[PDB]
Amino acid sequence: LLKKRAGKSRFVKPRRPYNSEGMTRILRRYEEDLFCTF
Amino acid sequence: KETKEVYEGEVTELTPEDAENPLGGYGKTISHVIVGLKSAKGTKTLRLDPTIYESIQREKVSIGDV
Repeated sequence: LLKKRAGKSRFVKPRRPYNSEGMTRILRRYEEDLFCTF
Repeated sequence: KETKEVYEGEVTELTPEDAENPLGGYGKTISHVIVGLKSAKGTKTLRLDPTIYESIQREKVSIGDV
């Protein structure tokens, strides 16, 4: 088995991390507009 | 020469309404701002953008103001 192992044996990049902590939010979607504040 | 569209008068009400499905981690997610205006021989309530509430709070517009 060792001799057979020696004989026979011897993609899309991920996106950047998005961080938004403690920051306000403006969302302009297709049918409604939103504003999330603190 | 220019043309200007103007809304002006005394503020009658200022109700920043809140959305049907709020998102977590935030407070008072605003969908629109309804503001009532009163002037001479005429009044009209409006339905404004939620972003203009930030400028309303910035310029300290309260009740009874023009």
